[PDB]
Amino acid sequence: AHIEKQAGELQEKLIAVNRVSKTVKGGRIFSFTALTVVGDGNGRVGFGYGKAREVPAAIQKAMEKARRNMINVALNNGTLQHPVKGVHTGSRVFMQPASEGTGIIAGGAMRAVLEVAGVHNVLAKAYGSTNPINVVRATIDGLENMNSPEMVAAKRGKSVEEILGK
Amino acid sequence: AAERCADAVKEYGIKNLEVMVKGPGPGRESTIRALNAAGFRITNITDVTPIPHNGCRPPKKRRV
Amino acid sequence: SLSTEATAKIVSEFGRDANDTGSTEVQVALLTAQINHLQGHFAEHKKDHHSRRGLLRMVSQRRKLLDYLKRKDVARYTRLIERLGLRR
Amino acid sequence: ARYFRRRKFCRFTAEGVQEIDYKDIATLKNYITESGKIVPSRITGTRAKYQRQLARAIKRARYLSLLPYTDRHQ
Amino acid sequence: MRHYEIVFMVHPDQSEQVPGMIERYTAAITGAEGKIHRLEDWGRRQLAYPINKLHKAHYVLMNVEAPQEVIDELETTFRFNDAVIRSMVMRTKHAVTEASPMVKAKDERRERRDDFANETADDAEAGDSEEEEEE
Amino acid sequence: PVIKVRENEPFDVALRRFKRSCEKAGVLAEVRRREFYEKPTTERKRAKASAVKRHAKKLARENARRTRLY
RNA sequence: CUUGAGUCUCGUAGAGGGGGGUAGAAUUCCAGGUGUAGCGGUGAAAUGCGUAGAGAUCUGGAGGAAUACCGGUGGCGAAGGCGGCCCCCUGGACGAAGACUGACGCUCAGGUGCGAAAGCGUGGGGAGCAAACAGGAUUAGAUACCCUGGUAGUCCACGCCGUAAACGAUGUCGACUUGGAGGUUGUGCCCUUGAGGCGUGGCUUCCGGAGCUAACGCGUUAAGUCGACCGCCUGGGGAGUAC
Repeated sequence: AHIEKQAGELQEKLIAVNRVSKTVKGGRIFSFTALTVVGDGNGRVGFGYGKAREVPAAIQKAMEKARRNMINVALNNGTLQHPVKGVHTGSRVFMQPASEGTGIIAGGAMRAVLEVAGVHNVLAKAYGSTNPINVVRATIDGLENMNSPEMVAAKRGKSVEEILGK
Repeated sequence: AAERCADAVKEYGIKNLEVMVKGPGPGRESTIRALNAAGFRITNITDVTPIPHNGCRPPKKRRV
Repeated sequence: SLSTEATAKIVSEFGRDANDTGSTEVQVALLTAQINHLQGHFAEHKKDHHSRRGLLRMVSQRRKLLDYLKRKDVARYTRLIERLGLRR
Repeated sequence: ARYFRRRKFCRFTAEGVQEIDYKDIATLKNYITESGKIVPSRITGTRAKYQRQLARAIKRARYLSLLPYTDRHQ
Repeated sequence: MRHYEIVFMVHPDQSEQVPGMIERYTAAITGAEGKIHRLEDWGRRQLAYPINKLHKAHYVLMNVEAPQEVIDELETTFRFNDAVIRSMVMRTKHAVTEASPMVKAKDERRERRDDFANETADDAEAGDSEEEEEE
Repeated sequence: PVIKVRENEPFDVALRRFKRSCEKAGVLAEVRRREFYEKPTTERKRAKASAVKRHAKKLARENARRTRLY
């Protein structure tokens, strides 16, 4: 959709579901809230928070917001070379380049989100707020500037980007 | 209050009045109107209200 | 603030003979001369603390400019310090 | 043509009259009502210096009975 | 030296006191190598509020330069003069000793704003018609 | 503070507005209260603050027009 | 060396500090003159005060703090801090021309120096206001709430440990980052013609980009990018006490 990556069949990564009410003015609210991530195995920014009266409509709204006005991210499947010191709203992450030979430990659903993110190997334990909504921001702000070179010319690589600005 | 004093002084044989005003309280004009209803010309409404050069501290009133 | 006619005698007598105000010796001698003027106010006015703050600026800075000359030439220094009667 | 420099009604729309002088009676009376008293600085759009110095000069002048200090002195 | 613009005003009936006092004050100034750069008497004027009684005073502008040590003693002097009702002395900053801001207001006074009476005749011998001993 | 200066042709009602210039404010305004020395510098001097809401109100008349609600 | 910083005389803006001098006006008071019954207080009220003549008012004297407005989004001080008006003594800050030295720098544990306010020892001084102390009133009671009397204080001078909500609730001082415009000032240039424009410093404030924040918010005077060096915090109650 629009600028979205070369995605193929849907990612249906449901991360969370909740239900919220004031109940102040006419009995409770019945509507539900959903948080969903839609990627492609090669690295995406797709993250969508949406809501509707019952769960099936809540997820399908949330999944649209997971997929529209999302830029391509160019990592090579499971290797990434140039992360970011990831911060989102006090939930802070700090990945650095690393072998995939070493494995991944990560708790809850999270080793599963990270393996579809392509970022499992560079990953290191979260700090700051450990709230379900913001703990997963590893693949968004932590990739916001990146490269993943396969080229023998890795040591000319920043040179190559200047002479295009010339 | 003005119509009460203004009645009593006919016996002193006063026949004309002029007025001096001294304060911010109510009766700004209404006090004047009652001397003028006593049958006097009240052409000179001379505010002489003393503005001290910032005088003596007024009472605190309530303790909050 | 110091008198026009003292400032010109001080310049005549201190630093080199160029009658400049900038070198380290003439700058101690000018600072001293205001410090002394201000001590004239502090013959009275013993509760005038907000101006004493000012004294310690001029004093501290002279302390610094004395360290600087003594890090440099010792002839100028041993002369100057004895020549304004500073310290004991 | 150049260097005419402060003829009239230029730099400022309202002329600054005095700073700190009070020996002329007329310069103070430039900002003084018929009640015998200063007009506030918000209303006239006077520049703060000429006003700040006039605050001393006007009090000085009033104390020398060049002005009424008080409504009782009208 | 530094310039101090002293203005003082005098009770009409007491003006007769001042022609002996003023010439000692001028000798005390010049005795300190200061100067009288104008000495303008303005004539009688109406006070807004009385000071030591009467709504009228006679205003005298000395226009001194005197050293800083001396003016603190002269200022105390002019305020505690009884013939003087009140006095004010202004700063060295932004001062004229030429070209008087009251030159017109002075003349207007002698022409037009006195009483023209016996009680203001008393002022005029202490006024511009000034008499003083020679230094 | 009816003010001494007489309104042209004498009448029973004093024209209090056209006379007054700077009377009551600060001196006879903080009535039956404890008089402070430095407090007025922050308590009373609120002229700039009160001017902003009046600039905002006069802006929004034109903005109801630009949104087209009027 | 100047690219950091320092200094000479000159101008400029301001409530920075210490000690002197000075005026009128209401409460308050006294005296005489005039004159009769409430005055005061409040939500409504009563205590107080008063016929020895109150309250207010005319004339004149008395006395002590204070000095409103001008006072403004102003300006100043080291932070809190500074406001009657003047002088003596003097700081610190803002510009500008001639001229000099040339890292003499930065920060700062310990350190000396310094109080918003009241507390405070004696002398001076007291008009009003006021904790206490009395008495009124409030009410399921009422020390809180609300009223009347009324003292130390407040006011000066010197003296005693500098407390705090001691402010940017924002460390010090320095470098850099699209800006416009308000308030207002040094000074070059303007039919100076619109508290105006432009050149260049000055403090001061609204508005918002890059960036940063949980959020408000900050934004060229940062809460940004940073710089060196320092102070300080590490769950609550119990404790700013114990030692």
